[PDB]
Amino acid sequence: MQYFSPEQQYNAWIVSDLVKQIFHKRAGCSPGIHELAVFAEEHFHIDIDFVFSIIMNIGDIEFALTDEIEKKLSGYLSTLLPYVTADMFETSKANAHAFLSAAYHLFV
Amino acid sequence: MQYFSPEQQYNAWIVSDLVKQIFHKRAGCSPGIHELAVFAEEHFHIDIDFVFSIIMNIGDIEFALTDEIEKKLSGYLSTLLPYVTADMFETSKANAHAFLSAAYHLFV
Repeated sequence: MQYFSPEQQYNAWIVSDLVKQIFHKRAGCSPGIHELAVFAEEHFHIDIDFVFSIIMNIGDIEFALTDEIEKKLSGYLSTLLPYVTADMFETSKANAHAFLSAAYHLFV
Repeated sequence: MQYFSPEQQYNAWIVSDLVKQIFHKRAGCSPGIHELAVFAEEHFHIDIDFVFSIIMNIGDIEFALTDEIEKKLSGYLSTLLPYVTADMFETSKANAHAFLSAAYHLFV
């Protein structure tokens, strides 16, 4: 069981929420755990496996460092930001802190 | 975003860990987020989607109550317990508390 800081869980959670809201905007309702997963891979080449592992701490990963586990999550951010508005962003940030209960730093 | 108590996240996390360790016993290494998922459905008729939602709080569910969200998770427990030993159990219990940092009550 590898250790992942709350700030790491935070950024990882945003990714999931950005891509989610992007789903619930395109579709009318809201995603499915497995659904949203395929949606983040085929549409944004995002690796949900990696992302969920960081959150739940379940499962291991290869590039398990810090500088890496960052440029990777941030890479996803930059990829989604363009398609999300201000509200969507703030909404996911709120939900993240709500899930982690302190302010955290967003990767890049 | 539905609310799920830590005690709910706890039991939900055990399920994932029991089925996981059962995987890393059968296979030599350790699961994959998506892998372990199929493994819990085909081998134990366990609904990982439901379980993960409770943990990460991501995604919604239908039978979102308490008495229900219990007899369901507990149903999974009883299903896995038979195949797990004492160490495996204690190991998952420890990892759970480690992920939630208090002692919690295990469903049935």
